[PDB]
Amino acid sequence: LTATDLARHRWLTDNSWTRPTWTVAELEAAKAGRTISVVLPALNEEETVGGVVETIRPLLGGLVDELIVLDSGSTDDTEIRAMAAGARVISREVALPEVAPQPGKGEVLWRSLAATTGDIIVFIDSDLIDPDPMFVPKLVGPLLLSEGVHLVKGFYRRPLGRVTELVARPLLAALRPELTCVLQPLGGEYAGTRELLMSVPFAPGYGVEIGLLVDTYDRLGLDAIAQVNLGVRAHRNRPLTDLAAMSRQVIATLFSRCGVPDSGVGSLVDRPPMNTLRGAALEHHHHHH
Amino acid sequence: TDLARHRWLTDNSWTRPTWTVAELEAAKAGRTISVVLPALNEEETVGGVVETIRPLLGGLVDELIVLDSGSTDDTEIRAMAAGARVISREVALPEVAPQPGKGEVLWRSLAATTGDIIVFIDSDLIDPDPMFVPKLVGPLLLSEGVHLVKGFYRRPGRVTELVARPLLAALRPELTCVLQPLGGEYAGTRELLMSVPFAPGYGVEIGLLVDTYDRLGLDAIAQVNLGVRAHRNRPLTDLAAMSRQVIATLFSRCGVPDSGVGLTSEVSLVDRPPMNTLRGKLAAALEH
Ligand SMILES: O=c1ccn([C@@H]2O[C@H](COP(=O)(O)OP(=O)(O)O)[C@@H](O)[C@H]2O)c(=O)[nH]1
Ligand SMILES: O=c1ccn([C@@H]2O[C@H](COP(=O)(O)OP(=O)(O)O)[C@@H](O)[C@H]2O)c(=O)[nH]1
Ligand SMILES: [Cl-]
Ligand SMILES: [Cl-]
Ligand SMILES: [Mg+2]
Ligand SMILES: [Mg+2]
Ligand SMILES: [Mg+2]
Ligand SMILES: [Mg+2]
Ligand SMILES: [Mg+2]
Ligand SMILES: [Mg+2]
Repeated sequence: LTATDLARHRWLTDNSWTRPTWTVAELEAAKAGRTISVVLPALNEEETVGGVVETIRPLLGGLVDELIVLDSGSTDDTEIRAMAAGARVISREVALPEVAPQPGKGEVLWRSLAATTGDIIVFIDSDLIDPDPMFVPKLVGPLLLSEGVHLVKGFYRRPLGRVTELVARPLLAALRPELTCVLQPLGGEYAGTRELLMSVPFAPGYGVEIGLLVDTYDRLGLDAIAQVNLGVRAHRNRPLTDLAAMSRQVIATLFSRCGVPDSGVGSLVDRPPMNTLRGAALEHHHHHH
Repeated sequence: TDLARHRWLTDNSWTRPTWTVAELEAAKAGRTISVVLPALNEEETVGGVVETIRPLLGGLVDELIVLDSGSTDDTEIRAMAAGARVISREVALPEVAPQPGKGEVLWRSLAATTGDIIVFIDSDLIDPDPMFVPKLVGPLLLSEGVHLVKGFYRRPGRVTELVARPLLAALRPELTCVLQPLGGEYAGTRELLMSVPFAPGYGVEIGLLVDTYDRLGLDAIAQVNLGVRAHRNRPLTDLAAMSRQVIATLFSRCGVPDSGVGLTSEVSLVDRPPMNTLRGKLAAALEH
């Protein structure tokens, strides 16, 4: 047993839930004045965005205080379908007028920090085929009930992806081995506190998830990170060209957080902490005494 | 930088090698060629691979060796029947205790061979073609300044496209021109191979590629198409362990601190030293 194994074992005991079965009523009662914003990033998801919004809508006015689709420049019917399904639709330009947009998912999530007011922000992908209504309660459970948790990663069980298992987890094993305890570090369903999310830079495009995970870990360690089982979902097939581009950006973002230079050979920049434009900051763990 | 890749492809990459065996034999000019097949429990395929190379023995090829990596099946007996000399890891380098992995096997073969050119061919190949060795040694014999030839297959793998090529893009960007940097069929000069450390296990190919690039340059590397072959579907658990070691070896060659922590997998950051440090007199005898 290695030091990584030992930490993983205890981290799973304290910070991982295979059955995150908190009730909505219990979570509402735990808010204690805190508010919850749910953000769906969306670029051309007309076939699925309404279905995702529809699974979250029953929580509006209770557990969830706002439900926003942050549109990324869609040209299909994404925006109007999200409206009819009951979401608030905000463009990248309206979310943060003073900064010109650049492409990619990371830009959308970063801008959503300026468009939301919740003390807890939940991100859910708008391309999900089978969203489940309990996603949001499961993701916010540890933030509302567990001392010291600032980031919650939702993972799926598989029926009994390649970038995660060949790129992200092996690179974390090399560079930040304690983080190999996180089952799906690239997953798009996760939640965080405003205090954390406003204080960290946002990586562009496909790098935003891994960047947030390492930035959280480097400031607060394993104690601040939790994970919850959202249910059983089969892997979807993505073209190898897409996976290679995702891998290249995961590498670039991991390298930038871990002190490894990157050629830039494949143009998008990291965005600074939103508290430089709209933001009490997050207290890091002390490295001195 | 696309121009750099473009220039290299036109001079150092062959999609359709024209060379005949007779042409290559005439060009040897006193150089000798050793062919080494690493083998660990390959009883079903090692004979078929050896049989495709044996007709060259005594002509283009001066020795044909299967370096047995501790097999417990009929690998050794079937390799001898097909015409190869079988050499164990212990015999190849007796005073150094063996450690597991393919890199160990290829490194040790340097002490058991005499060729000015050494050709490595995997013993698990299902459809070996008799022109593999001729195509691999073509650029070494007929071009100037080439020291490492990488055999690639035209496709009709996930670790190459998701791990090796993107990491090279990040850390050795010129090397993304190499189509299949992890491929197990390749040839090198004695001068190169005797003088570089060998990475362990699954890292040996990428280690040799990067060390060759740094020490001798892009123009010392070539690649040749060995034919159309389909990707063999390996279990993702095997691919993950392979990826982890490719990462450790590239990090070792870049000075990135690698934890040495495996996947919950065997990973090593410890190279073997250049063989000319342990076999200095053999190495000097083979110079010039
Ligand atoms: O520039 C972008 C790219 C993606 N997305 C959204 O982010 C989620 C994850 O995107 P994905 O990684 O699937 O993008 P892909 O690889 O399909 O382009 C989906 O809900 C997309 O609609 C977005 O809002 N803006
Ligand atoms: O410790 C080892 C591992 C592999 N091999 C040989 O090296 C080649 C490439 O091995 P491969 O990567 O297929 O190994 P695997 O993934 O099957 O363990 C094959 O001819 C194996 O027999 C070897 O001699 N020793
Ligand atoms: Cl993935
Ligand atoms: Cl591969
Ligand atoms: Mg999409
Ligand atoms: Mg528009
Ligand atoms: Mg998706
Ligand atoms: Mg703490
Ligand atoms: Mg084998
Ligand atoms: Mg093989």
